[PDB]
Amino acid sequence: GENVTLGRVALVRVPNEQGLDKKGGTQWDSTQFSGDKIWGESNKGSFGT
Amino acid sequence: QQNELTRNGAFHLNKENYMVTANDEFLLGYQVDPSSGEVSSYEPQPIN
Repeated sequence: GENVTLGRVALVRVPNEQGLDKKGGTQWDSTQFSGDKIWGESNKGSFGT
Repeated sequence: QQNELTRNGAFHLNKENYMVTANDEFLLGYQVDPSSGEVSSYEPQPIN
């Protein structure tokens, strides 16, 4: 009966999503036109849930 | 001053949050205040 939080999922938003470069397997990476990866939680500020 | 006229509206954002075209060419627009009404300054400048 020990209910403990193990972490929380990280959510990444880039200013220019169109500029993300396409890797394989429905994945992307940050590039110089995509901006820098903005690390944030979910449901905070401009991030979704 | 160095601006060119176009018609297509395929715009997007860049890393600096400037509305640009596909070629990373910056759009121009009028400066209006958050409380202003009509155009305040008629000299164009990039939209932020």
